[PDB]
Amino acid sequence: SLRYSRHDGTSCVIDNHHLKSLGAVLNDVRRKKDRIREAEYEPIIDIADQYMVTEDPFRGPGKNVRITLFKEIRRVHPDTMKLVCNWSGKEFLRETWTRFISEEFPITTDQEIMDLWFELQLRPMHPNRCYKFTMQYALGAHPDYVAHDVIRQQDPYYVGPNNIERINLSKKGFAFPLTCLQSVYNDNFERFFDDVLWPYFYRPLVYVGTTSAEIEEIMIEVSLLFKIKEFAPDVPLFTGPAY
Amino acid sequence: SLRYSRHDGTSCVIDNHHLKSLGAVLNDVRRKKDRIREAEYEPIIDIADQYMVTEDPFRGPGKNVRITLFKEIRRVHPDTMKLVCNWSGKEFLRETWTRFISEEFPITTDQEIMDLWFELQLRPMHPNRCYKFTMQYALGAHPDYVAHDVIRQQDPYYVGPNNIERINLSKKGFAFPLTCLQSVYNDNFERFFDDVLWPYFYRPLVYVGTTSAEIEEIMIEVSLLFKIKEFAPDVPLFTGPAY
Amino acid sequence: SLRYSRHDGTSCVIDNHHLKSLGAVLNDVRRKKDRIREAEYEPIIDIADQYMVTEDPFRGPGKNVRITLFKEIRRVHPDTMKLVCNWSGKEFLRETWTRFISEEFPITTDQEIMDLWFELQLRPMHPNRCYKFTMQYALGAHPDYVAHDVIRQQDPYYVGPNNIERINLSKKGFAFPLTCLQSVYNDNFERFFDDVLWPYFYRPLVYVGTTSAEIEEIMIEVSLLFKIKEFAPDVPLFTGPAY
Amino acid sequence: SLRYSRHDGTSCVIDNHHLKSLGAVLNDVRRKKDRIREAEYEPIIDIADQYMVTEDPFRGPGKNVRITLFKEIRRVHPDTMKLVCNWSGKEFLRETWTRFISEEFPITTDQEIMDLWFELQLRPMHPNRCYKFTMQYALGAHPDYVAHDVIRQQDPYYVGPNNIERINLSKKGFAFPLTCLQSVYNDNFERFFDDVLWPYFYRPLVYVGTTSAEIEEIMIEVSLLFKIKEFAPDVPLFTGPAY
Amino acid sequence: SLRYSRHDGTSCVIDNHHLKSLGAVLNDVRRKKDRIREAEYEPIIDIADQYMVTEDPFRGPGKNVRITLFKEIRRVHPDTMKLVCNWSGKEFLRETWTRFISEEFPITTDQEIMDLWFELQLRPMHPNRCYKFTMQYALGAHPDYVAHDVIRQQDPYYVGPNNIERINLSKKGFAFPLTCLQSVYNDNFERFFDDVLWPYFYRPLVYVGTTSAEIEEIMIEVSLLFKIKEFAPDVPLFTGPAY
Amino acid sequence: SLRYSRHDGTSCVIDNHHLKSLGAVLNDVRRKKDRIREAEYEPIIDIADQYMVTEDPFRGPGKNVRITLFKEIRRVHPDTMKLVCNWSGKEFLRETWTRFISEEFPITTDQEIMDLWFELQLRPMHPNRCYKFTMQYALGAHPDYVAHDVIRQQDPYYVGPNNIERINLSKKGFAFPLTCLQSVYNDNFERFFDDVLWPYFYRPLVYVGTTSAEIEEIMIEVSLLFKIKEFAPDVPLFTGPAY
Amino acid sequence: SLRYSRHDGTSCVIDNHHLKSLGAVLNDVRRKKDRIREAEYEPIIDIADQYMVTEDPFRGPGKNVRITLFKEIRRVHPDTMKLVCNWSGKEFLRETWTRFISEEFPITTDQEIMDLWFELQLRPMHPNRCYKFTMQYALGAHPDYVAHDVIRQQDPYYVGPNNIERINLSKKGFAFPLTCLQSVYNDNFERFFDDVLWPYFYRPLVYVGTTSAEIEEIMIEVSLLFKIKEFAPDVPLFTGPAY
Amino acid sequence: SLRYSRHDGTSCVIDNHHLKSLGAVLNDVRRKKDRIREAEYEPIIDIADQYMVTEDPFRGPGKNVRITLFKEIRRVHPDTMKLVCNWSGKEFLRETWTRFISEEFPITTDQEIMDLWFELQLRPMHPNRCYKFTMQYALGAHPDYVAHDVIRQQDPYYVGPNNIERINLSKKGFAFPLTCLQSVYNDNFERFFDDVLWPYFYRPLVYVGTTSAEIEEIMIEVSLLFKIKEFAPDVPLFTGPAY
Repeated sequence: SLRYSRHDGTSCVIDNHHLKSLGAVLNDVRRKKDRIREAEYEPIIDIADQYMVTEDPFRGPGKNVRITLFKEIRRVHPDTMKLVCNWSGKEFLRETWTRFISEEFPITTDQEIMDLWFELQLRPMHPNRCYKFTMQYALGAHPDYVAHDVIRQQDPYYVGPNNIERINLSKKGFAFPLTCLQSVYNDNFERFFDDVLWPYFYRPLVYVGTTSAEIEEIMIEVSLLFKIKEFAPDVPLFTGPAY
Repeated sequence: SLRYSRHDGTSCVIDNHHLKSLGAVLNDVRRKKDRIREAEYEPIIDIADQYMVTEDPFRGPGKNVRITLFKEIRRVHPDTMKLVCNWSGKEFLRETWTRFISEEFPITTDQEIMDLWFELQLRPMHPNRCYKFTMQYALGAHPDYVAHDVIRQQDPYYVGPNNIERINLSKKGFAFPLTCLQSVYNDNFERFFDDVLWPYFYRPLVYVGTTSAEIEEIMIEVSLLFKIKEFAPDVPLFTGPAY
Repeated sequence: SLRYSRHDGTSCVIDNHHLKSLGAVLNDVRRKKDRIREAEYEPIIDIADQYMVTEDPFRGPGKNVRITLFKEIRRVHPDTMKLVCNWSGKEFLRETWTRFISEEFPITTDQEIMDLWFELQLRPMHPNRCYKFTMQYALGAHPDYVAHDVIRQQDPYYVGPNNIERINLSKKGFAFPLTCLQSVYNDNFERFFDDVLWPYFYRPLVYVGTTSAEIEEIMIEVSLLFKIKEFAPDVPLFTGPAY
Repeated sequence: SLRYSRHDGTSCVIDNHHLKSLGAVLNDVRRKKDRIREAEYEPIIDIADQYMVTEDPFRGPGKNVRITLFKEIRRVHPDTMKLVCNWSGKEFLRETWTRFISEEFPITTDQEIMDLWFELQLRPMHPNRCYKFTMQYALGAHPDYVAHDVIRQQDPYYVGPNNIERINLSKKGFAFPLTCLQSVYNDNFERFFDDVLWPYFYRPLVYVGTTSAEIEEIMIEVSLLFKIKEFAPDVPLFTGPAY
Repeated sequence: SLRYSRHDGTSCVIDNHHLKSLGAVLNDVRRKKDRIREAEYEPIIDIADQYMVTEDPFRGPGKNVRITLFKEIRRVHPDTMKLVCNWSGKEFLRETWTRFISEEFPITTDQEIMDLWFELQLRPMHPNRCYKFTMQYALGAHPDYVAHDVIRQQDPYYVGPNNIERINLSKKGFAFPLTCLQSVYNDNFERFFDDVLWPYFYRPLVYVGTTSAEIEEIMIEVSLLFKIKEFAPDVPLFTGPAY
Repeated sequence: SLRYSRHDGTSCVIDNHHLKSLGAVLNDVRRKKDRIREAEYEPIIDIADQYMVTEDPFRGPGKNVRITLFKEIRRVHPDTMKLVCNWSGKEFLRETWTRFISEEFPITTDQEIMDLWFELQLRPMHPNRCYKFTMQYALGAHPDYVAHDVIRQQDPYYVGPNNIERINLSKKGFAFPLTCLQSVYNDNFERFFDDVLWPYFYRPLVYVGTTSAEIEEIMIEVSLLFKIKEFAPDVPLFTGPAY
Repeated sequence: SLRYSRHDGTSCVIDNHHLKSLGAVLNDVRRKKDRIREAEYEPIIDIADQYMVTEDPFRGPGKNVRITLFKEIRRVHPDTMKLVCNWSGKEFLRETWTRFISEEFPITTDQEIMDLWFELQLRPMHPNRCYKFTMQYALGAHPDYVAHDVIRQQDPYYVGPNNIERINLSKKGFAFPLTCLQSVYNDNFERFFDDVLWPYFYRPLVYVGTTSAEIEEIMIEVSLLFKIKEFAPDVPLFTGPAY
Repeated sequence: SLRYSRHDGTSCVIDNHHLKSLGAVLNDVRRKKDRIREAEYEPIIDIADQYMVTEDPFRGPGKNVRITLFKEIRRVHPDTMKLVCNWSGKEFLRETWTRFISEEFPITTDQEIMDLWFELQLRPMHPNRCYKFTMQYALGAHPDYVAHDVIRQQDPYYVGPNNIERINLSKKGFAFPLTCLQSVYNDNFERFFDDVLWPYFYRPLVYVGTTSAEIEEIMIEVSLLFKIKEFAPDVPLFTGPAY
């Protein structure tokens, strides 16, 4: 924005006397003002600094890897929600492992998956409508429990302003293809699945509805968002043999 | 600040008639004003009260015990970060246990460690520089994984305004010398280490860099910060024998 | 007005960390602000506190007893005032004593008359007029001095905004039916009148006019307003015999 | 406060040309502004100057002489008031005369007592309470009238913000040890008492209560405050013989 | 000021449709605004209306009659005050009676003296000085008490902003030439003086000083200001014989 | 709103001195302020008063008589408009005359129809939609010209904020059942129709559309709104015979 | 402007109590406010007081003597400037000396010419035009150098807002008829010219143009403005012989 | 002033999530605001930067050496000015050379006198006066011209706000003891005086007066203020012999 930075004005010397730009001097007076004011607000900011806010995970540290999974259209009656996905725990693990590993290999750097998120992105399929989205979910159940395809709305999560909701899938329940800080090793889905303690228990069961008083047609995009921190050494890549 | 509290002014009685300080009365009128305004803002505050902020852990409940561990100087190239510590899990446990227990004994009260934090405090070693600090970390890896001494910066954590970063070391991974609410018992490092399930896996591997476009020389102080709540009974300490 | 008092918001604890309502915290910051401001105004209020205002006698201490005396209509020419009352001192004393004592007995508590006021309450007898009221008075004269029924206006008292004027009748000149703090005794008008030193000298002679440039028809209500302080003991009233 | 008074800036002369400090000139422009504003507010101040306020007697003319009399603790039930003092008129006169004359002699200058005040100063005897004080009084009664020790609250005086109430004791009723502008003469209590017309009638009977809904314990300090104007000649005091 | 009163704008009719001046309509909208604001301030004004101010006696009811008495120059040392007048009570009564009656006769209307004021008006006798005036007074003393010509300043009255001070001389102490509401009768000074109970006791003894740190030369004008209410009947004055 | 009108505060008289409520006096000062401001804005309002606005016909002079005619549902494609009515001039005249005369008789007072309006009132038939209405019209055509049932939108009238549009039907083209100021006479439709010069030419042909990008279902209410001024004499209605 | 100076309001004394005008007291509170503000701005003014501005020579010290020389009309094409004067150095000296000495004699006081200015005053010769003036000049050249009558505009001086430009003619180059502080002596042009070292070199060559995009007709007034300081003794002028 | 610099607040990491102080974040939002504002004011500052102000010579570059010369009291009539100094040119040169050289030797560094100022510092000799100072001067005259001791005021210089005036004495007229950048050489007054071309012509003749309408007594301090720039090499001073 600023096109002079804060280097407005100049100085010169005439018969030993120093002259300085008038606008520069008026800025110095205004800046002294502004800072008498910052000194008066400092004790107020100290009361506010008793508390803290959380940095947005997707604008904050680590990189974002969006592994889109599928798209789906649902028509949802007012005051109800429709089920988005009904996979078994095994089918959820197969999609998690296969889609991430196929998209990311070759994984050429040491890295760690910080977090795994279930991302629900929603959009209207008609123009000139006014309503917002709602969501409800569960993450585990008996493997012979089959979720109802449609439920009534009861104290749901209200989807945020950009019509995206992201649900953290904790490493406590959900298995990650890269556990800690590591290099990749030779791996395959059967190895991965065998080493999961409860493969059939954990699976996201997610419902979507609206705040509309009429039926609305919704386009849904479902993704898994991986937050990743890489440890790339500050070294060259050479064609072999090196040196 | 206020040197009359809110007890400005006085009253007196002359021929049955009550007189009151003019400034006191003007304050009563201004205070009625101010409160007609607080009643107009109440519904607005109710929308804000749908949400909550988190109290700063180090200004909030529990006491702070800073067990400083070591100091170190690093010279860091632009867009890179240098490794601060490379201990094995055993060496990290030995420093954790030995430095806390040696500093704190005698532990004369029942107490609980609420949280253990890794504290990185940073300062410039040259004057007249302008830049900020960055950080990256991992908490676990294969015990024969040795971390790169220098990495490239990729979506790092930006260190906060006072140049301190504090990383929570969860009781899920890291072993505490005082587990729950307890008295101390006879203990030693070999007892402690034996009872840790994965002593060689968990260890903080922490990197520091800057936002500078030149190399900068940084002084680092590394500490473990223990948050502790004590349960001291409301009773006298007597010289023996009591009574 | 305020429906949460100042108890907006709440707190809760999650993994040792304390959360507090956002609106509550923003109020704490605004309240710190407001008080940095009250500390800056304190020296100003101290200059104002060199002076004092008088509490309104009729909204202030003591109770009000309005002994209405009579009503009267007067039609008043512009720039003139008409006489409201022309009693002798004896007739004024007879109305004062008889109307107060008849209205108030039984006087069952120890009490003192703080002040006696002559109250002139005025109202227009036509709608869609715009003007204000004026007043003039005297409190004593030769007993064979008969007041002019109509006078010209000359530097009058301007009646206050609610069209009531109240003139203090000092105990220095006017005789009260209850002198000091006392119980009632057996009494009668002839006893009272005999003990007044100058019964025929003191009598309110009160004139009313307007600021109108046309003749106006005015309804007048004249009352005596007694300000009284009671000393009722904190004790039961029992049916006899007690206990 | 101001550390340059209003003498900020300076002037100098260069080749016949006069230079003046920029901040001084900007102040001259701001002061011209401010005064165009005072000229616009003058007609408004003229409407306010139709009325007057009273100077605080204790911050205003004459000196204050606080003759403290006694201290007392009272425990007061809600909606009631307890009697502070129950002296006869003689005992009140003995304390007035004896305490003032003993405290003030030698009275070495011509002087006049402007006013005599009864001062009630009140303080809580418990912390963490919130309430205000109330007062009621009478100044005269039959000498065989003994005041109730406790009364119910009925339209009391509300004590001012600094928890002091001061009641004027008029020279009309209460006898002063120094009547007019005078030198002292030889005097004694029996001379003083004999020359009082109604020694047994006038005595302050003062009650204190609170606005609390619980019983409160109150510490009371009672004083007589004399306002005095002295006429000290502008002359030396010499050791005798003079000159 | 306003040259259209509040009758700005007009209306006209075109094809049944009513047109109105745009500025008039914008005033109606602004006036609706202003009054939503007066309704919001009404409860605040109700807190202020617990108290009252006193109308300036000299701008308020009754007419002013300034009987100037004398002029005098005094040179006053810093921190001192010089005596303005030293009359006996008789000489003060002779000037009061003679100067008022000579100035006012013929007194052709029924009237009452509301108040008698001692007026001290002060002015500097040098230009380019900056200081304010002070005052002290007594109203009675032993007739063989002669006031000190110069006293030290001790908690004086500070003279008001227009350099005039006016001291009320109560009818309690000072004798008025017209007592109550009356016509004049034949009278003379010897009649008046004989009927005064204490002619030699009451006399104003008034001192003037400054807030200057140097000697200042002051011109003093002393007056008696009579506040008078007249009762002139609304009748013609005819040349005799009438009708 | 205001519960004291502008009669806040009061006045009283104490020892000749006039006291007035403090809030009343502060209002007088604020009102002087406000009016110094109205005098400063007067020249600005005079520039605005060069122009005029038109009073809303339906909130302004004359009474409203809404003769509702019919209801209709239309489903309208985006960027198009559908025809609301397609009557011949005769059928429009028959509905105008018959519906007004049947609704209004007995017409017991002298009166005049000021204006006749075609009123189109529109409402959505689905919730949670966002769009506005548009309109287009013609008032005359060849009698064998049949209007297109659907047209494309081209610079339409945008319907006002409350979704009502009212089109004036001038007496120049459209025949009114009551011409001038008159009493009713015996009349019938055939008399009325015969006296219309061009009965088949003038007829409202009105189209409705939206600003939506999807098809919308609209409920339409069509009315004729008569603006009428009555001349009712200020006289009694008596049962016959009168007197 | 202010018609009470700052002496608004007054004071008076009633029963020892001091009353003061309400508007005066509100001014004292506002003035305390204003000065808490001047104390807060003082450090800001101190930053501004690092710099200085120059007093306008013609509104500042010394008196102005405008020796008008000639008038001239020029018609100037856009982006060009026309020569105002083309005198030799001798002719410029003859006009300088002759016009000043003829206008000013008798020079009856000791005085010094502080500065000599060349004044160019410009005005349009047509109404309803909008443009500003420009100027360019030289002060010396070879005596056989004849200036171009018309030049193109190239980075000119923009004439100030009142259409006057004043060019200082330094005593370094231009000869003054009064050198230092002196009395006049007998003198003549030939004496003056002989004592000038370089009479033919220094001469003002001044051009005028506009910022118009059309030809403009300009009236020019050229003057020499002398700034003079006089040393008139504080003594009488007597008719001879004195005393 | 600011006690946290701009390092308010901190950061910490909990389960990969970054927390930051709330007050720090609110400052970041306010600082973004403030700078959107600085970008909006930049084009305005560019218009102001067409012009320049002069740095105060005495707060600016070079050091100040105040060689006080003498003190003097003058009593000055209104509208007049009195002569402060009347030295010949030789006596002025003797004081200039002798007082500077005696005060400054040993002059141990290479240096240059930038400017020589005549400093007039003025103070009142009475308190409680209000007026400002004026000045007039000349710098040269015939050596047998003796200045009038008192002159009338005519367009004087108004002394600046701190009652100091400083007149630049140009190197063009006045001889400096150190001409250019130099070391000192052996020198004496007779050498200095001989090398001055016009020793008897140049001498400051300075007058002081006031804006008072009365005579005022003024204390005057006269100084010569030398502005000096030194060229001290960055080298040690050793005791001899060095090394």
